[PDB]
Amino acid sequence: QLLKIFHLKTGKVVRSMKISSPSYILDADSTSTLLAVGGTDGSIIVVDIENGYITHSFKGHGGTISSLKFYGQLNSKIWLLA
Amino acid sequence: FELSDVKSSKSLAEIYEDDYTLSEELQKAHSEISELYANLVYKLDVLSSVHFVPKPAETPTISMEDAQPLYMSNASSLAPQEI
Amino acid sequence: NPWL
Amino acid sequence: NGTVSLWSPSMPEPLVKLLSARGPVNSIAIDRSGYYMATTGADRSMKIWDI
Amino acid sequence: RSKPKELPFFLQLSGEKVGDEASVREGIAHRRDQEAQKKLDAEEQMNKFKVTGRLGFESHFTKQLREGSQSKDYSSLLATLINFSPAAVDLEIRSLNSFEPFDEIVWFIDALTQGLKSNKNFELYETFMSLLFK
Amino acid sequence: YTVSKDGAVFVWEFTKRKYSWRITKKHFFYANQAKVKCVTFHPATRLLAVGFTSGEFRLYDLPDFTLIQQLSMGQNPVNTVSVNQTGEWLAFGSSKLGQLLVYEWQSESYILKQQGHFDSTNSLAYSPDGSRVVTASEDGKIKVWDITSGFCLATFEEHTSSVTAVQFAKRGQVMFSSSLDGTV
Amino acid sequence: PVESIVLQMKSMAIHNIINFPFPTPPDRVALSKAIQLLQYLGALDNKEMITEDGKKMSLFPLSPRFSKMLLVSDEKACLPYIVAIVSALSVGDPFINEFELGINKKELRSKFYKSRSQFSKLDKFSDVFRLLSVVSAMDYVPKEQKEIFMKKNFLRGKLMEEIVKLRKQLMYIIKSNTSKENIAVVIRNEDLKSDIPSVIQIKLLKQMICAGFVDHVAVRADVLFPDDAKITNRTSIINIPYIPVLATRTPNIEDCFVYIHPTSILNNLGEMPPKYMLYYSLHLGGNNKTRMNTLCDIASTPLANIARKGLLLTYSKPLTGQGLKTVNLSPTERYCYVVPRFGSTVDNDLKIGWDLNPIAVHQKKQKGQWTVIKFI
Amino acid sequence: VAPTALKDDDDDVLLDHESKTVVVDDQGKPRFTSASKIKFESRKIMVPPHRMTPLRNSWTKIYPPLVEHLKLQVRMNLKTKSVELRTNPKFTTDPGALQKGADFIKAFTLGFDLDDSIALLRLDDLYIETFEVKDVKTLTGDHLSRAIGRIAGKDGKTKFAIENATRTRIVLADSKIHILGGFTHIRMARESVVSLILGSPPGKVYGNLRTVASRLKER
Amino acid sequence: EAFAGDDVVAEFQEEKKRVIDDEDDKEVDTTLPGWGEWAGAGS
Amino acid sequence: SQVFGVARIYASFNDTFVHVTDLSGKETIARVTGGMKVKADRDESSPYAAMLAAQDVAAKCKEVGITAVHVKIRATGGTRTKTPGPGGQAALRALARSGLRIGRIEDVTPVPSDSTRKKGGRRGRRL
Ligand SMILES: [Mg+2]
Repeated sequence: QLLKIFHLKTGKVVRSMKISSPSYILDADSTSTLLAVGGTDGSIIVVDIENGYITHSFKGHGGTISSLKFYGQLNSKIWLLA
Repeated sequence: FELSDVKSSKSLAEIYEDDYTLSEELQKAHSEISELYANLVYKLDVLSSVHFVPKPAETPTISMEDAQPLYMSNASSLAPQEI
Repeated sequence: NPWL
Repeated sequence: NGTVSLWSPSMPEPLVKLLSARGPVNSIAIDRSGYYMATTGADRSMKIWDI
Repeated sequence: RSKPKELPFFLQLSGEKVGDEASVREGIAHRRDQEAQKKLDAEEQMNKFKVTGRLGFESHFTKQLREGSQSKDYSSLLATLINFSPAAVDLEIRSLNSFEPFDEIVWFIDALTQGLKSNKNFELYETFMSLLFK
Repeated sequence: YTVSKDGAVFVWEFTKRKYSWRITKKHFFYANQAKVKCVTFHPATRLLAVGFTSGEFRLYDLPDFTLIQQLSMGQNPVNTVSVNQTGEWLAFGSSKLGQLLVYEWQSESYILKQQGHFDSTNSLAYSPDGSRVVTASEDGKIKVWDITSGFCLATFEEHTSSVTAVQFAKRGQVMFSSSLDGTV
Repeated sequence: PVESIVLQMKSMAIHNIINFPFPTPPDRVALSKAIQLLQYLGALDNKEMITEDGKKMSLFPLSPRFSKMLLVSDEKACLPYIVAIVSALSVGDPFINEFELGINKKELRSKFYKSRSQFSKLDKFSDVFRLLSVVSAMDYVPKEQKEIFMKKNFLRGKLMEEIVKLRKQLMYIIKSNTSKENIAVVIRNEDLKSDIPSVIQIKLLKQMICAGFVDHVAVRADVLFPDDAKITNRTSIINIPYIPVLATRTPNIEDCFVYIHPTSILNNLGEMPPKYMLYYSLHLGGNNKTRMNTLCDIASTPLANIARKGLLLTYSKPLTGQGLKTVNLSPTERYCYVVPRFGSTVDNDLKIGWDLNPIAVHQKKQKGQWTVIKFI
Repeated sequence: VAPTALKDDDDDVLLDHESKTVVVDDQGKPRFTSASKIKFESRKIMVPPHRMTPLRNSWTKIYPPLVEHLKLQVRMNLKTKSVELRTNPKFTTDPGALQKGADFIKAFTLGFDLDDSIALLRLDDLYIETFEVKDVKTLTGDHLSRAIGRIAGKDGKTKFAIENATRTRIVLADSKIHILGGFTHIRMARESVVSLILGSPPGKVYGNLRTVASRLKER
Repeated sequence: EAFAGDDVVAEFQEEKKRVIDDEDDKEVDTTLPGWGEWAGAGS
Repeated sequence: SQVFGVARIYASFNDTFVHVTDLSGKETIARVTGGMKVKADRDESSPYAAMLAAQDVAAKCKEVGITAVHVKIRATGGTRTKTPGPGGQAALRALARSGLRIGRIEDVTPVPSDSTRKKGGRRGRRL
């Protein structure tokens, strides 16, 4: 239950954070700056990859998260997570 | 080796507790023997001595008497062949 | 206020 | 401590304790009847007791 | 040579001592605690003394070393060196500043070079230079 | 300041309850069984040096009662304690073994540290040049002395019984001793 | 600022500043003074290369003095107080003094002193906290009470409004540089609003102001030179001399002296003032004497902890004596008591430094120099 | 004055709501603010009637280690005659504390002394092995009684010899043997007990115990 | 001549109180925590 | 929001089975044995091997969706010993540490009202 971010250019683990429950679903947005982690507890965490902090912590789902999908465009204010 | 057939005063935790943390009793007698031998030697010495015989006699301790000079170093006490 |  | 304690061989603690001086008690005297007791401490004090 | 002569409730015991021989066969297997304690005794020593008396910045010896270099006359500094106790002499020589431009060390060498010229106190000046290299 | 054998130090001050001496503060040496044997005080530096019957001495600061240091000379009572005029040297002496110790508590160094023979000296031998003299005792220990200073450089305790004779070689670096224990 | 010019180049690894070919060069004296100031601020090391603190300061768009305050101010939730103080100093003084009012009518004079007293409760010796009192008190004055608050307390309304706006802009710059969410930070009025500082917080703030203005500290002339300037209890506070840290020692030391301003909180105090004072600037306008724009008072050990980071503080060799053993762990590590010297070195007899109280210190030998790590 | 008469403070303190908006950087990426920054359990152990009086007399020494070190919440239920333990989520920290406490109470229920049971709390690798005499050999009547006396020995000597030799503790509750200790140790204790049940005389068993006891110190 | 000493009356009064407390009747609380009600950190 | 399985632990003298299933028991989710987790036959019954098996099972439970389990521990029973051994106790502790809610613990050893002959013979067994 440790999310780890690895920077290919540096070849180093840049960030490591503790997640609440085991996660089997990951989604990265098209702009390559957000990561959503969907746990077996139904909780969702959205992480900023470059700066390495949690941005959103949604807890609304009942069952385990089975699918995640980011929607957004560069230079837009219409960012959504499904 | 002698095996104790009496109930252990130490509880099963204690027998493990002490494991976490040549014999003092053997050395305890050694001190007692030296005390007894020293006292006996004095008593016999006085009886068979022509002249007077005086009676023989935590915190860090000071050594009043030293086997070597203080300015001398233990390294300087070793021959080249020993090294 | 507290400061006053 | 200026006190007088009373003792018997069979008891491990004093039977009685009497404060009869503000300093050490130098002397104690008891009469034949055993009714009175006189003490003198090292503070220019003399006290007669009904024991 | 003159120095005088000197549990947790949850016991973290594992391995063969506690009867777990299976773990050993499968390859699963405090000085830093002492040094950390050695630190605490270091700070505990500092707190024990809290002397607040007003002391000068420069010691008596180092002031004359500075003055001797200015006036090029270490006679005053040499005199106080001869008067110092052996413990006092050793402490001062060790305490000479060792950072560039190395003014004090050069000053001390000039002081000792003057002493040898006088042909007096020859054995001590040679000894001082021996302690300098040490 | 008054000190007792039991190990209590009283601080007396002239103060009002009209004015009288009174014990304002009481300090205690919590020695397990050792009794105070000798005490000295240096008013200028407020140093209190106490030697106990157990053979250990303590250095204290008054009136705060701060234990500067605690050391042991041995198992015999500390008989006499003295302080220097400047207060920087402390002299202690134990009569039983004839020990004498001058202690520099400022630097924790030893100006003088000597122990004499417990028994009568049975034999003596000068170094060939006369710089040193070796003595032996009925105890069985040899001590090497320096003539100029008069202080013991080393003590040898290998011999079990009384050492009967000591002699140097003509070279002088080597010394021989004979003892009743049966060894040379 | 010329120190903004120097600091920017040093972050560019441009080593030769004094001889740099500017299209429009500043004065060499100004550049030299700028380099020394950035060394006192811990932005430049003893070899005049930029440090980690300097790299952060270069990112800020402010003057380096205030950039240094805001960096060391994110401790014990003291940052909102520092932002208010920096904003007040940036905009100006909102206090209309008795001389300006021409009241130096008697009833009005009483209300003026009552109006000042209510803002002086934070600290007896500090004027900078009196600025913090009005600026923070203003957050608790509703919109309809503004003008009444201004007239009742004899403040300048427009100047106070500009301070409040600057607090929000200023806090964004600090948060954006320090916070991990550099760009995303949004400031809210409740962040600016805060309660009275605790006594521990007050003491910490005095150190944070000292961080920016360490070179602007004076010592009371009596402490350094007893009997050169006569002092006695009858003397008024405005006549007590002070000596700046780096003042050049004149043949008559009277010239070097600086004096407290009459408007300062110190003037009405009555008892003897602090021995060390931290001042914002010196003003010769007004021919009576040179006067200080005082910020606060700094104690001995707190001052040394600040100058520790710069080059304005030097350390003696280990003290030895009764109960002063120099604990030594490694050949390059030791713990000892040292008497720090602040300002000019003893060998330097041009500038006027002084000796601070001795303090235990952990030192580690680097490059043959026993550099200090922390105070015990 | 006594009749014997002649004739600044330096300070010690030293300086050492999620927002509903997004910011776009020069790349067009979105920058958001940070988000706003042990479970309840139960176990029940029923106490047999012959252990009620020991439990009450040892209760003063039983609840402290469970409450203070294990941070559990303890209760004995008079109606059901059972000991109830609960994990308090606000206080309990160790996920293994409750099962550890349940094992500690169970050992006391089986007849082990309190101080021997505490080792279950103190250590982590102690277990209890249990078996019946009939599991080894079908003994009946006097043959069963003699086997029990053969395990115990005179004055309990044979039992203490096994306990001391193998670093274990043994509870011989009629035909029911419970052995408390480490896994390798309780298997050593079990072979000695099984030999006694099968009929090996106590003297011969005591000899083998010395051989293994010597080895245990060596390693 | 003057006499100065320790406070023996205060010392004596302490002993008298100590003797009175030791020989007096004692009320001992015999409650068993956790016996019939929940006991532990929470309540 | 709490899905329950049944963790069926079978602690034999020579092995330990950790077997998680649904409430009915007809449906297996994860079965791991101590013999799948050690390199030597001698260590298959060890408490070490039972702890590795239980942690291996607990991880698979969390993936499938099981967040709690009821425990039904058993020994061999029948003509043999009736009490689950140290290996079974080790697995139960490992499950408790694992983070799964433990619902209800029962001993379900097969206990004969009457038995056939045990394997030892008249003189006994288990030297
Ligand atoms: Mg077998």
